Amino acid sequence: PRPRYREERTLVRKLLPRPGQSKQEFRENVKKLRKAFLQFNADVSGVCQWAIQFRPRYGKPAEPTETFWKFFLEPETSLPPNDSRSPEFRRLQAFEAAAGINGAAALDDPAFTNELRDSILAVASRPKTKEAQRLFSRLKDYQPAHRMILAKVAAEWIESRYRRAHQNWERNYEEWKKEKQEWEQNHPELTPEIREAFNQIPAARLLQNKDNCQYAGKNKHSHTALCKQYQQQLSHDELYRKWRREYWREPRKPVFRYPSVKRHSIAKIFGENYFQADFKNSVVGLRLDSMPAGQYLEFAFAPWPRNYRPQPGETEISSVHLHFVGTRPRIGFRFRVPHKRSRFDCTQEELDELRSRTFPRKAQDQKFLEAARKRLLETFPGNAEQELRLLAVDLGTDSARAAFFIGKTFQQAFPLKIVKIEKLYEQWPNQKQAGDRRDASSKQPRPGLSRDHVGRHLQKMRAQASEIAQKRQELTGTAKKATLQPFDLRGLTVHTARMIRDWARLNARQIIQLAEENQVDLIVLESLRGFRPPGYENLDQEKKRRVAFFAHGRIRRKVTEKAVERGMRVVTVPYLASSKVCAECRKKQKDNKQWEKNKKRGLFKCEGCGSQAQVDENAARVLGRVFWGEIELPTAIP
RNA sequence: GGGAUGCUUACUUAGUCAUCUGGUUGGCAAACCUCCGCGGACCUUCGGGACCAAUGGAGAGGAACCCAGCCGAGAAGCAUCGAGCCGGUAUACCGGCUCUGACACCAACUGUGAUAAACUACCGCAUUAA
RNA sequence: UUAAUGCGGUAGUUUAUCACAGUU
Ligand SMILES: [Zn+2]
Repeated sequence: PRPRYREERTLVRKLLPRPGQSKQEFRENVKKLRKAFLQFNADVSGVCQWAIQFRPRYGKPAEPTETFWKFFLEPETSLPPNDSRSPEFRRLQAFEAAAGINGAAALDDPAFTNELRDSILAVASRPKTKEAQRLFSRLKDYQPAHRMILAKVAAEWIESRYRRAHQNWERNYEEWKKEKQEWEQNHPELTPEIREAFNQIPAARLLQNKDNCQYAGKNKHSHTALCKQYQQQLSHDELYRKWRREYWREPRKPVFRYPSVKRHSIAKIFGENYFQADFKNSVVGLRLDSMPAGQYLEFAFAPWPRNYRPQPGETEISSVHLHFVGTRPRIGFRFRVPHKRSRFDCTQEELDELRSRTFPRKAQDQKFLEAARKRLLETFPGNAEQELRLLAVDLGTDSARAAFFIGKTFQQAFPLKIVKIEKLYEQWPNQKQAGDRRDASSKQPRPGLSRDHVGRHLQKMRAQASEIAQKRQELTGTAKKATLQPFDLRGLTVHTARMIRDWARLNARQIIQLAEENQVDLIVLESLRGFRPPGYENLDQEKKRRVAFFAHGRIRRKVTEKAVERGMRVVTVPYLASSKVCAECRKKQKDNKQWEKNKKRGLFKCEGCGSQAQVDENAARVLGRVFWGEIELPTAIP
């Protein structure tokens, strides 16, 4: 439903000092950005301080100021579709009129309804937070264009974080009310009122509570507070079994959070007449709001990528999205890009709705498959049973192949060059030996993005981070007051943070060109959690090193954006085995160990069918058959 | 890597990899930072939890942070020798072309809810000395 | 009660995990 699949794939680059301006004035120019950058973030933070009190109450009579909150956050549904200036323009005047920053008081607009006109007046007859009072006077010193940007981004901060969450909580609280009210009469066997008694007096807690204090030995040897409560309840497990599941706790009500430089400083939108771009000489016209006439300050940057698919000349920039990571002011060039039409009558958004709200629970996983499988069939122009080209991404460790399926027939499976060396290979050069459930040992740093290589940078930070933590406690710390701060190390972290993030891009890109020679209609994905990452085994007491994961969840979102761009379609199915299941037969191998030994070499052996293919072929051919009715989810969770 | 090499620098060395964020020295300016709060501000197990915050005050370490410097690395404005391709000239000369690793150049940022794992902090039990 | 640990629980500090939704 939402237009999530827009004209994105924005280009961003790092800010570079011009070779011939200065070495200190360049820092003075960044500090010129900094003094304003901190100001706007402080300005928007104070705006939402005075607006959060306009929220709906949901259990109290509707205040006359509630309907202004609805309009100011969601004007598009409350306004006629023929708005003259802008939907954000209407919220600006309403916000201005509600506050004291309206010098003309122009709330008498034809597009403003009666429910909105009186609400704005009722809002002004309320005291402010004494923080916006000095802010509102300060906001009067900006150009209306600045207040145009400032007000609209201030609302968007409140829109999704609070209002949608608060309204979702209303549905959640109604759902919890309906659940708890029915549960009072539907579970009267041992909890008509005793469920409240247990409240007066959590895997470990559940085991101890559902016991007669006999489990306290397990809690102590292998959580004794819950065992004592269970023992006191008897003076037991019969009532604890239902009291815990009652979900007596109040639903998490929306606690508003405020804009900050540390965690989320919004990319300031340098819209029309506020940005410039030059890539023949990579210098950007970065202008602050302080200049009234639009004095674009010239700062060098990294030129346009040579092998980036949409060239600079085919597209026009719309606004610079600049932020502040560390100290370097990175910018973002938002533009448009032409997508490609898909060979279906449906869209990915329809499939998203099915997984999100129609089939959210893990127990409702199988019903999703048949619902999703038949959803595509009528939308297929030709015959999906004979023409639906399919590749199944597996995302292996050393090798990865996508099985090519059209009409349930397997043609061939070929791998990707997803490994980082000075020259790209197909696998890491490891041929030492093979073993079993006896032992394992290997100590050699593979040069690239390997599991051993990513852990190498982690060890170096241990020397630095421990010294930082130790010395910080000596200069002023002189021991439970604090542990450490996020700013101790950023340089090596972002190098490693982008390192894995670029590794995901390597998988993201390689599959895209892998699926372009064959017009693959549908691609399926898995959902794996992980068992044990061997990267960290000795490091401890840090906040800078566990960024060397594989980012399985992020990879699904690169391909989602690229698929609609190239007219491709991707889908994610719940966690089946997909690796302990044979491609041909539905044997459901339960050894779980001899597969892993074969997985090291990239091949496998089947217990039931005897196929001697590769695991990549095995995983991909299964996932392809999961789309068909031949293979389904094991549904062996209970 | 397929050429090697040098001159020039308010350049980069904070896309990754290529044994590799190369190592190292200072910091007056300045930034960073540590304690604070004119104040709010949501929820609350009413104990507290989390965040914003003055065109705001300080103070300090150069452990970090950030500013700056040194060596080297790599990018280029240009130059030297050599080869490939090619023609006019004659068996040779002249001239142009590419001459320099791979990858990716952010679907990105962000919040909330869970999983296993990690140390700090504190308590207690089982096992070790008085 | 002082010293060498292990295992639980709790919070300080995480990260990814899975899921959803915004600026774009
Ligand atoms: Zn089988």
